[PDB]
Amino acid sequence: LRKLLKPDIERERLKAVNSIISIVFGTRRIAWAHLDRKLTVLDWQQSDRWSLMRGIYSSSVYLEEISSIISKMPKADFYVLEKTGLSIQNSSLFPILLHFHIMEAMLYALLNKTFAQDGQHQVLSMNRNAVGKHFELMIGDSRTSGKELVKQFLFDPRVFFPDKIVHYRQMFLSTELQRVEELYDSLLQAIAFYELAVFD
Amino acid sequence: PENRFLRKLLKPDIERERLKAVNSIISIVFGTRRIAWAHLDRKLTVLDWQQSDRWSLMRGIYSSSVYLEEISSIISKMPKADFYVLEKTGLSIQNSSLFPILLHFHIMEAMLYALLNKTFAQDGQHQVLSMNRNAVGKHFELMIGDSRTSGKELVKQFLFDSILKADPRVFFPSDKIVHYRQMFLSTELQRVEELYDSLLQAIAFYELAVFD
Amino acid sequence: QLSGQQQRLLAFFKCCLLTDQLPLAHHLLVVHHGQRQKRKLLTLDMYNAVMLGWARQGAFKELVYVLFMVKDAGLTPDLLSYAAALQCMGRQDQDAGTIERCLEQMSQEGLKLQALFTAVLLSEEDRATVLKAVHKVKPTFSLPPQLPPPVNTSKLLRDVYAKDGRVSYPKLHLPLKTLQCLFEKQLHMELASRVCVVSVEKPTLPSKEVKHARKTLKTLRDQWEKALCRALRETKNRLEREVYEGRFSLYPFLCLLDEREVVRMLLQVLQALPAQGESFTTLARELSARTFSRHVVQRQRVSGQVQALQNHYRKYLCLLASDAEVPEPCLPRQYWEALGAPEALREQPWPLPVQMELGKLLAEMLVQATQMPCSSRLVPVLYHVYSFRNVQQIGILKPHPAYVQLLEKAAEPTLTFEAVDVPMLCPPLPWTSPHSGAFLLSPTKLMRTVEGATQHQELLETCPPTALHGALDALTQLGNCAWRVNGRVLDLVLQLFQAKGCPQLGVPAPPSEAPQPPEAHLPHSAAPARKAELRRELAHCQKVAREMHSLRAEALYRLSLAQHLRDRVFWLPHNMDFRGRTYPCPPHFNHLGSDVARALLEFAQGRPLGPHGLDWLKIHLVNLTGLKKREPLRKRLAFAEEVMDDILDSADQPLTGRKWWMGAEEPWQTLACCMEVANAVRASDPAAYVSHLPVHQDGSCNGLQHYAALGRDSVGAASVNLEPSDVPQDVYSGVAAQVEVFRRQDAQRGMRVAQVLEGFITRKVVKQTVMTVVYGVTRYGGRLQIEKRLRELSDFPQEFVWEASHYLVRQVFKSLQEMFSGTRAIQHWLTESARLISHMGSVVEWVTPLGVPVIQPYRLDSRKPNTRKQKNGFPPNFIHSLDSSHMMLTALHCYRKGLTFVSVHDCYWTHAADVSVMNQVCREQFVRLHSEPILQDLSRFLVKRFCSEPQKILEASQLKETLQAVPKPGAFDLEQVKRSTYFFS
DNA sequence: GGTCGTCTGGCGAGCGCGCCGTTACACCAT
RNA sequence: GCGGCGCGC
DNA sequence: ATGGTGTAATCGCCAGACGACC
Ligand SMILES: Nc1ncnc2c1ncn2[C@@H]1O[C@H](COP(=O)(O)CP(=O)(O)OP(=O)(O)O)[C@@H](O)[C@H]1O
Repeated sequence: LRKLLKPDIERERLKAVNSIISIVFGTRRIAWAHLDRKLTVLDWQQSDRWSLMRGIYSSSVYLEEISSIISKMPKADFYVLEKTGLSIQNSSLFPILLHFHIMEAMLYALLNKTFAQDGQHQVLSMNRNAVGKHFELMIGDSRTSGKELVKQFLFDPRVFFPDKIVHYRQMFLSTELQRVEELYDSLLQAIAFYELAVFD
Repeated sequence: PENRFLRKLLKPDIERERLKAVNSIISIVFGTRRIAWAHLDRKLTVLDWQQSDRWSLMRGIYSSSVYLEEISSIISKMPKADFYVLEKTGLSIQNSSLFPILLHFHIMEAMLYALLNKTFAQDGQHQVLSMNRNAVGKHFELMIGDSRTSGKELVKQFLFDSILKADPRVFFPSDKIVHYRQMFLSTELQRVEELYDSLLQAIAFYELAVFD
Repeated sequence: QLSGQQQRLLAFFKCCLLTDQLPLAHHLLVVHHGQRQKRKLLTLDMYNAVMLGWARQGAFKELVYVLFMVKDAGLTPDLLSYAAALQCMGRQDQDAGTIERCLEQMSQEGLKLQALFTAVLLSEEDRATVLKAVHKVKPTFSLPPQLPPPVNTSKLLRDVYAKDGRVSYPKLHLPLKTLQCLFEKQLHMELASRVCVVSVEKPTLPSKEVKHARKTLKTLRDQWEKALCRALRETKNRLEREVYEGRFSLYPFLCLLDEREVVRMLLQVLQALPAQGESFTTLARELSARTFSRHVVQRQRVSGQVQALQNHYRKYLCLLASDAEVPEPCLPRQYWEALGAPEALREQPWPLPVQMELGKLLAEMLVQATQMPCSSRLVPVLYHVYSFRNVQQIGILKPHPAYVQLLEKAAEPTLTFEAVDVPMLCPPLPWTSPHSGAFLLSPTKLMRTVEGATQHQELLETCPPTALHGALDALTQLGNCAWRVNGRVLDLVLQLFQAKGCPQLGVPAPPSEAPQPPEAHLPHSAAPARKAELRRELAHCQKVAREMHSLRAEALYRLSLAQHLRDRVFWLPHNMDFRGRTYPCPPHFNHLGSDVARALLEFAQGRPLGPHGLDWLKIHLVNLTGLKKREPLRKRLAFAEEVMDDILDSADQPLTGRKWWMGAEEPWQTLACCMEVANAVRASDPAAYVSHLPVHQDGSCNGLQHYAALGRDSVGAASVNLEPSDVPQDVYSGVAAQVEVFRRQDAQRGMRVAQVLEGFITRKVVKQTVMTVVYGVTRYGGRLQIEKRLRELSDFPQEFVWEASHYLVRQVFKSLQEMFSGTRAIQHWLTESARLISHMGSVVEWVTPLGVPVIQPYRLDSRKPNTRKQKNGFPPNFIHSLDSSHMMLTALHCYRKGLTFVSVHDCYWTHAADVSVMNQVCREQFVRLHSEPILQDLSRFLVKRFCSEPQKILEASQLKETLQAVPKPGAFDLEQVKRSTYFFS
């Protein structure tokens, strides 16, 4: 899967996976989702307190924020980060694009807790437009929102939300007018990863 | 006012009690093609001083897996120390043409803050700090105009002056001095700036913050 | 097979030969011969070099020692070794028995004495010494006689080199002694490479502060010179002590030049260094290139080539001189070769590591050897700064800001040029080889190439000798034209330049006149829009100020060179590009430039106007005005007659009158023409007036003209004026009319796109696209050309112009397909052939019909061809070879009639009396170039060249299917171009 | 590793000449 | 040799 | 005048590689 997954990975190790963390980051918020092999969502969360993108880049503050965010996350066998697809030629995208790489870089260094010994990659990145073409959210060259798709999924469904599903429904009804897309994109990215990579 | 000078010199806020009671540091200076580091004791002795020059980085794409592999390979050779000093460049986001370098400088540092700062999850205290290069150049009088100049002559004075003189800044051990002089003499046609900036930053940290 | 250190040692030994340091090279040779691990690097070339040096010196015992060392090594002696031995025997006379035994031993090895005498790089003196030795041994041996030079027997070039035809070759207007002293001036100017020219910027009054700054500069420069001398002396001493031990060093390379010359070159490089510095490697490369060039120039005065060149140039000047007559008139190159020929030699460059090491050593010497006071202990001037340049980190030599401050204060009024970027003060040497040529002492190249491109000059050196004689002679003839400065135009240009210049005419403005950002009263933090617009205004003002400063710098350089060349006669040598198009060697001041450069230049020789000179001057003036471009010549002349008052007023009062000449497209050339016409009309006899002004005849579009000629298209030729007509036919007006016809048909669909565009069809919209069809423009680029022109005009939509642009591109392309069909057939065939050749893995190569080989250099990063560039460049490059062939034929046939002919591509310039004759030569050679089958000869050459490989037989057949399908010719005869009045006009 | 149907990023008018400059801007300070 | 401009065909 | 300084936010076609088969 060279075109779908950016790091090279063996398919045999891809097939034998238990649960995956899917992480989506934006300028102001982080969201992630813990989803297992049986397509049942174990966790789905986003954080509001960010304290970054205030005009001063500082690696210590980034380290503190990513450490605090990672401390909440449960353990899994693979961490799927998004790929934004922006180009280095566009100057106006410079203040944002840098942020993504920084947030990507630490997320490779902080989450590969055993890379020093074994030398195996536990964190992967998958292309966004492939997910959009799979879910048919691509109108023209730009992906559309996924609020309708996640409302249809949660309300033989692809995702099997559990006892805890009432809390997820309360979160979904909680200020849905707010510009939150990372929470939807993490879940749909996890579903797309489980469909394209380990299935069929 | 002294704390203001240390805040201008050092990016992460570190209390004076831990800065005064250090024992050993590693100074690291990296560039597009090369990285260099130097390890110094409280009594200033260069236990090792090393260079890495062959990289797959800064060739086209910006893939973070290759960055992680290369940084892990470099860090594996590095010994342990109390503090890890890193160089801070004057590049800003305003200069768009220099953005491909700046991106690079923001990736490696992001890994060097992550991989080197072990036990940060438990302790919660910083162990990697960034030091401005202009302040070091002003301390060593290497600043002409707004451009910092090379310090090859100062390092040559440090290394090849075998006379005792009066109060030397740095001590080179007798066992490793021959290899140090060989490395200095080998890279004379091609100047390796990081190999000099690492030692200069180590001395500047041991004088401006420690032994203040 | 050659290692880097082996190249270092070979260059060391060659430099020791050049600097006459044989004992030192002998010491290094024996110390490397002592150790067994070092002898693997040693090569027979090194032994032959040391043998040749000892032979030139005259030491037989050391020569025998080197033979003993070669025998101990076990190598086989070479023929050049025996030639050096014979040279040593000749120089130091000995008994004939030993030399006879040496010849017998050489004969036992199977070597041939003829192979010793010829095909060896040894100089004429060495050959003479070897011949003396052989004559001492065997007087029966003699060299074969020298054959007479071959004559080119090409069909197109037969009339140029025919002895039976009557010839009247032109002659210069200057006597012999004047040409001799001009030769002396040029030799003394080229011996010292730098040339100092007084600036044309208005000077500043010298205050006391500027005089103090100049005195401090002089004292500092004296101390710097002495310090550089001491540093160079101690460096030479330590490097010699290094060579005494068994190690390689650069001591002979530092001994290559005199100490004073090296110090002067270093001081010049220090002076030329900008405020913000340049990369260390660039300075090293410039230092190495400059010291190599100075060695090449200064070696000849020691070796005595300067005196031989002086004598042979003095003998050769009789052909060009007015008061001297040769026994039989001939071409300048044939006269140069008929006399004694000074043997110019191709020079072998040093290896790149040696060049870089020498440059870095000299730059380090400059850095360490120069100190200044801060104004107080001494501090260095130059420092190493690691800074970001382009997208990469690099080291930079940066000077002290005090040095920059002292350079800015008390500004020097002088500028520095090289001896190769200034026009020649003497008539140029004839072009006799791809390497020998125009400049007296500086090395020359026939074809301009990028760095590292040696295929162009290697394919040019394997052709038959006669093939380039058509081109070289033309390149000589274009070099023999004598130029001068107009003078009256230069005064007005300098008057406008030194004051606030007029940018409408083409004179840049001073930085004081540059705009400034508006004053700000509102706080920046009050509104983001206010600070944003202030920042944008500042960033625009800085950019336009930088552009104005660059333009003023270019104008200052050009006008300073023109002022230097005032009241003196100069010659512009010419070379070629890789396709055969000719360009002048001096880049700044030449006739291939803007209005000012073309108006400053006049002919040194003058010719009487004659019966029809004034009419041609008037037609040239009307052509330069541009008011009558679609009118016949008679109406142009009538317009010239009815506007004579404006011409006289402009000539008498250029800047304090009605200023009519400013309304023309080319105002400076228009003013020159008005002055020239004013003097002629006011003369006693208009016919007897002597005119120096060049008259220009141009063609509409050589791309479509040559494509029509190749395809013999009946309807294309009418458009491109290849068929006789009373009124000139413009391609742009015709294509615009066809496009407007297509828009009327759109009424069927009634599209909004059509009806908004109905009024605004114009020649201006389609002119750029029709002139760029020749260069293989795509529909996207045609859109990017039409959309701009739509943007300036106030079209009805003013938005969704994207929809309007695509339809216009499609209709202009359909109209140009119906107007030009054979043209696009030939372009498609050429593109397909280029694609199929590039896919097989080779670059496209073709021979110009005058015999010049052309190879297309585009390649990827033993590299692979760039298929896209090779595919998209062949149809434009092929036409330019045809244009240069016709231009060279016109030059070579105008020279036989005593005509002063110069060419700025597509434009032929000559005296006003000699225009009509040139027009015949312009047309009669167009019919003779295209009478011969160009396309079928090209097809046969391409088949023979690119389909002779036994491998890939299927691909070979696929290539031959396309290559042997030339487009079918049409039905327009090519012999009626001779009656076309507007072919070239 | 060799090959075929495809698809997906990329370049979109040829030669040849030049100049100038390589974080920017208001403040500070003088 | 990489950016901003200008010129000629 | 000079000189140092403390700050950041809408085309549309072509040539070389990708996956399955060998
Ligand atoms: N053969 C050519 N190829 C490419 N560009 C050319 C060209 N001839 C001229 N140009 C460029 O096109 C510009 C405008 O051409 P013009 O100055 O209008 C002379 P023209 O092309 O013959 O139009 P005309 O027939 O109305 O005189 C020139 O200034 C020059 O930069």
